[PDB]
Amino acid sequence: DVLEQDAQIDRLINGRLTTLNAFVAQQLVRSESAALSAQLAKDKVNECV
Amino acid sequence: KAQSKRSGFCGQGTHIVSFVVNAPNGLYFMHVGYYPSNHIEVVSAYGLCDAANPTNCIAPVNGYFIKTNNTRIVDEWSYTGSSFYAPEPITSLNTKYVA
Amino acid sequence: IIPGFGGDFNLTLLEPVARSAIEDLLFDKVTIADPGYMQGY
Amino acid sequence: DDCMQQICAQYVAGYKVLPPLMDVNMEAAYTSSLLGSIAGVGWTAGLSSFAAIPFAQSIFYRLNGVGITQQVLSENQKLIANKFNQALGAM
Amino acid sequence: WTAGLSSFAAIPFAQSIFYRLNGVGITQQVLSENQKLIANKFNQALGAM
Amino acid sequence: CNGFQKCEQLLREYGQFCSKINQALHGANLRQDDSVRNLFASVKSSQSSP
Amino acid sequence: YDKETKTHATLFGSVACEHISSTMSQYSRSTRSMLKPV
Amino acid sequence: IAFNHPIQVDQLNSSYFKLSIPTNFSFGVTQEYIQTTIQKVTVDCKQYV
Repeated sequence: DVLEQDAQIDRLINGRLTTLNAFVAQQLVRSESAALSAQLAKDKVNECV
Repeated sequence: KAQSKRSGFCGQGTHIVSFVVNAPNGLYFMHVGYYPSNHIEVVSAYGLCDAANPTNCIAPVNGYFIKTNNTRIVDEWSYTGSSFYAPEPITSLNTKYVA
Repeated sequence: IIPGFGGDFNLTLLEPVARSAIEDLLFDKVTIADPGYMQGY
Repeated sequence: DDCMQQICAQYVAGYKVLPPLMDVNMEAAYTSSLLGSIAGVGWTAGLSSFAAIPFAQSIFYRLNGVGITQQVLSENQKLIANKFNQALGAM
Repeated sequence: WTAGLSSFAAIPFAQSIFYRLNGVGITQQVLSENQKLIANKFNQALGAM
Repeated sequence: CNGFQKCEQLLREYGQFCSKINQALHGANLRQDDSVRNLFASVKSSQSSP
Repeated sequence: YDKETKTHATLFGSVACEHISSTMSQYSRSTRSMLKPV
Repeated sequence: IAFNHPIQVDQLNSSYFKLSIPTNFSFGVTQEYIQTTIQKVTVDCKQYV
């Protein structure tokens, strides 16, 4: 039935979308930490190697 | 506040001087560096051994290009040197050189 | 700060009279999206 | 194809892993060039000149000057390379 | 001049530039004298930016 | 969606969020590439010996 | 607040120096309108 | 495909060593930004909502 299918599909849609948002936020955090680590590695190369 | 001899700090070439101005939400830096831009390969040697207590260090920079034991700085071909570069170490291998 | 700050070295960092030439150049070049200061009302 | 011959990237979730932007050969070229420049770059010359000296000489000069060890001690006593090689192998 | 904070030399800018070149630059003081086109190259860099 | 046209329609209701997600990931990946390029440009910068 | 003195000064908005007036009839704040010029 | 190649200097087995030496100054370069602070914003709740 379309009336009940819309509600079910809507709740699935909202759930998947919010997990996807969480994934994006986590990726941004990890990316910034990795950029800082890259700066540190650049320093280590320049004055240890 | 100083040039110094760093590595990964003031980037892009041998740091000479640096300036700062204000910019939206932070500071804008302008580092001035030194760049070689033409490189020629010259044979050089380590030190000299004349007779007694005569060992000579290469200089603050290696220099010691071939011709007249003449020592050289980082830029250009060798120029006449008068102890203004070479102090006096102990000997090393390949005598008549500190090689 | 002297107008002749550098003998043969030329500096555009001198203030024009206070917001040196480079400083105001990069304040103009950037898209200042908030002129609403002091007059936003 | 490797998902044909049986990876969730292609199979279900749209997710794709992007390539690294550098193949392994280019990265290896970078690190190999750095290894080649090790001995010479650390020789007293700032960064504007390169002195192509053997690796052993570079090791001796770092130990002789930066470490306060007299030159006679370095001379009397090569085969110090044995200890260096032991450390490298242990790694 | 010397990184030590406690003093002020108050030398002109050209002198400071030549001292910087003499030590970290490793260019002979005589080489700094050789061709003070150095000012021209400095000015070219500043104008380029 | 599993590719069903019905979920596609119900999602076209929401279609701006997918744009935001894709744009955020694309930007992060661009920043990663610039970081790698910068680091390696600061690695070699030299003369070397064979 | 100026806690040590305990006096209070009512700074207005970055550009609120012509229309606003002390205890103005026009401006009805969400608060009981009891309030708290260079 | 293209790869930037570093200058190659040969290594001499004899007591002499080969030395690559610069002949030019070429001063100046563009430089990075540090972004020390961010905009200060206050939100009036009970008015926003």
